[PDB]
Amino acid sequence: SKGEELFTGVVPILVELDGDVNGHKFSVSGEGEGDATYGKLTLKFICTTGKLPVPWPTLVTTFVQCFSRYPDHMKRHDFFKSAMPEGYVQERTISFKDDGNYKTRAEVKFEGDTLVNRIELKGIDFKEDGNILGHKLEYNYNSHNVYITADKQKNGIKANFKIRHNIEDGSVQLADHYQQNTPIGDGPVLLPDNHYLSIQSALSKDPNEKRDHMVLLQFVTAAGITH
Ligand SMILES: [Mg+2]
Ligand SMILES: [Mg+2]
Repeated sequence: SKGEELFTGVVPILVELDGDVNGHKFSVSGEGEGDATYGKLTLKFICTTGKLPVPWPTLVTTFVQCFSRYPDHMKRHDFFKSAMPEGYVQERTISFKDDGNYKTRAEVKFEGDTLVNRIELKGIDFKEDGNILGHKLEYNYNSHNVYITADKQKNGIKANFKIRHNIEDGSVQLADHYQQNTPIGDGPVLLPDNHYLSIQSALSKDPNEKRDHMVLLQFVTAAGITH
């Protein structure tokens, strides 16, 4: 299909986020590339307003599931690529257990040959010395499954999954994710059977980078449907 073909090679990615968490306003710009043939993403994010007022790991899911590797036998379930190039809206509520929540609204679409993720993020109800505003989360990331289901009335998909952020004391900060995606354009989109995405993520630092930043290497594979 038209959308699938846009992802057979390496695609440059841009990410732009504006955020307000408990009145702390910040912006992040990211760049990298995705190779959906291998489910592979490489991204570097820079906080352009100074120090990021929340922990970098809490923004990983917000900062392009069109780069998931869908096995050939699962291609009819790939909503994300099917919406391209016009793209999709991706909305989430991320609920940090016993703490605040993020509400995010993003548009993921091509600008020319570049896949862009533009995000507005609003965070409220955070505790001043909770794990988020208190920067008590380790700089690392766990592997997760994301269960995707069709959202037919929206001509899109939804998902609900749990992200676990490691706390510096050895505990875990749960971040419940609820997600809804809607296509922007008028092309035919794929409405999938229930399936999951399996995600692994590695966070690192650029040793030569003095701005506040995050380097992310991620692999995403669709699964849950046998051939
Ligand atoms: Mg810039
Ligand atoms: Mg631990």
